[PDB]
Amino acid sequence: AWKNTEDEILKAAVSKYGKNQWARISSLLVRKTPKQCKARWYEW
Amino acid sequence: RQGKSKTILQHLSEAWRCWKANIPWKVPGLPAPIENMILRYVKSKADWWTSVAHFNRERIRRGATVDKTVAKKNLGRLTRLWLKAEQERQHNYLKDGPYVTADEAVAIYTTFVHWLESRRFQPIPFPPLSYKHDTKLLVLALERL
Amino acid sequence: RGPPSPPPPVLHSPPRKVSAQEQQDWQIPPSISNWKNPKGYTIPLDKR
Amino acid sequence: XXXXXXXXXXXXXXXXNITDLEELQEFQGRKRKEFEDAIRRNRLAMGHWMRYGQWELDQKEFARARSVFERALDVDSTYIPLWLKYIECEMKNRNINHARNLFDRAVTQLPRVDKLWYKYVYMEEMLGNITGCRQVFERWLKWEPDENCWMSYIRMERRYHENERARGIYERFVVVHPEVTNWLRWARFEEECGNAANVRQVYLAAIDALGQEFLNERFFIAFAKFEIRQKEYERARTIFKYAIDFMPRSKSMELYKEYTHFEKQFXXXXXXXXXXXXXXXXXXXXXXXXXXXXXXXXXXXXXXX
RNA sequence: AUUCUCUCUUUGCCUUUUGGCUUAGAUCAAGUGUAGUAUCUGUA
RNA sequence: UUUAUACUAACAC
Repeated sequence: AWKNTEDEILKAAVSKYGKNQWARISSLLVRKTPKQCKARWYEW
Repeated sequence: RQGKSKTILQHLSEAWRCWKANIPWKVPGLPAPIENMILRYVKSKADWWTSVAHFNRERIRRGATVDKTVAKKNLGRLTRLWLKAEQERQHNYLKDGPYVTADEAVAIYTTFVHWLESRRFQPIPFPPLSYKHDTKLLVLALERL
Repeated sequence: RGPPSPPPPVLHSPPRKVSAQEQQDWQIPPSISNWKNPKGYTIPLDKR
Repeated sequence: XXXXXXXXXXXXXXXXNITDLEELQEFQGRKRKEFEDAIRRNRLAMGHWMRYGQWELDQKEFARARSVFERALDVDSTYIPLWLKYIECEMKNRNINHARNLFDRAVTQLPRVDKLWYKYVYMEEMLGNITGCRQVFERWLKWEPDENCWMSYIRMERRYHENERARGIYERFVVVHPEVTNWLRWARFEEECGNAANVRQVYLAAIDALGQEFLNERFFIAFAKFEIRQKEYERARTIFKYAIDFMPRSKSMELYKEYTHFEKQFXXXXXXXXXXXXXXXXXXXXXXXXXXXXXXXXXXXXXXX
């Protein structure tokens, strides 16, 4: 799906941690998985 | 001012990390002196770290070692050391261009055509929408998964 | 342990002139990681 | 809603004594424990040291304070910011004699710490006696530092009188640092002294020590300007005439224009043509038409004269 | 004319970045239900 | 009396 709410936390997440970590971010996104969370980043 | 003494290090490390990953490590304006400091004292590390993945893959080949730790670590250190050099084999294939050379590929293709020609070979079509065998085929696929 | 024998005269050669361009040419940008960024310290994505 | 996901965290986090004589010593004791621990954690780390002393003076003064700076100075001798901090805290309670020893220690212990040297005398002026300042200022000149060591030594001699010592101090500075600016700095003092005879022999002394290779073109005009002060026509001409001969192509043009400036003051427009014609030929001419254009200039200058 | 304080404009200085090192040191969000206690919200 | 959170958890399947 990927709505706005998701992406605007993700952008805040990468600024926080770094693009290297991905499973720290997918915890805070709940329904997203570190493969999608990373994948959807390098696309968009 | 000595506000760099400690500061220089957090590059060094990041440099080292950068190497292991294979990502490049350009850095905005820092002294070309201290760029080298750190390109040099990385290069050292990257020996005594490669060296060892040699020396422990030949205390395992043999038998000596045990406990995952070592057979776990010096499986990592390889997996990097090998990805490093499957990266170069790609980059230095687009830069150095196809190794086949058209004339060679022309022969290989054409000779292949004559073989399929000799057989009276029929090419495999795209699955029909009314195909008796597909249901059978799918189950097999899953059973394998 | 006790305190050392009091120090001696330093007697350096005379301090060389530095200039403001030289002290800027040794400017060291604080490096920032791809991975190890502990604590908080948020950094915008245009500084990466 | 990207920038608002960060700023909303800050505002949310933003919203979220003593009696008796006996009970103060408990409070005062526990702060001593605090400080002593931070020293054990970090042998060196002067922030924790400096602090510790300051804190003791306000409470008590003397031993605890005057030990701790001494104790911390053993860990790093050559930290200037500890040196000073330790000095200031004495004079805030006014014991100068105490400090004047401590000031000497540093001076000796490190001679190329200018910050100590200036600060050594500055205290002296507030303190009083001026004879102390000189003996201090003299033994800084045995290390023979720099102009700004000397000139601060002379501006003691000018603020107060006794202007014969100042002149001899000026002489010493010439011997150690022999360069042109120094020599002309000497003449400054004879200007306020008002001894026109005494000026000339100093200017003469400059020509003795330097020699041909050492003197500037600037030196001779610094001479000339003094002749405009006295308005002597006999000195002026013969200085310029003599001075022009040592510089030629190196520093010519600048000197000629100053010679004419004098002739503007004082039939007698012969050098007006010679200064213009020399400057016309002096104009560089790379090429054929550039040199031929200059040939039209100097030929007209030769024709008229 | 000097010194001190306040206000504005332009410019300088930093603390190492939260101690270091490894196989990114390592793995992946089905828990729910009841009982008791504490806090908060509403009913001249 | 209802709702949420934590503590009870030195619980149970």
